[PDB]
Amino acid sequence: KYLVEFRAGKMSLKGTTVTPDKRKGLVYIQQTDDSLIHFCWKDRTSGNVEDDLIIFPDDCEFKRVPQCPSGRVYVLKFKAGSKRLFFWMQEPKTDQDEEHCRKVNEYLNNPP
Amino acid sequence: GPGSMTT
Repeated sequence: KYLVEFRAGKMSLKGTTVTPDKRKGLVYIQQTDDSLIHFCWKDRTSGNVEDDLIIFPDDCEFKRVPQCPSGRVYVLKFKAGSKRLFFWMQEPKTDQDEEHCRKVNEYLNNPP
Repeated sequence: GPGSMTT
């Protein structure tokens, strides 16, 4: 039921300022027993699930934010309200970053 | 510090 998983931190908004959260994290996509698809973020130290968003095809895109040199930053963009959530890849190698991005989009928008 | 996304 865990379709996609990868190490990544999240970010926080205070006022109008986006600040990366340094917590070790895991982004994952889980299909639940009702067949719904959840985009989740959990704290890898505590096991605390902080983000849990039910996403249907065409609701979202997940994309690299290429202009940031200080991390491998990705954005989960919602059509609804132009809402954005930022994540930053935490695997020590970058080899699988684009693959993880591809699989997020696949399972949210065009699953097997 | 060491950077926003650095430990």
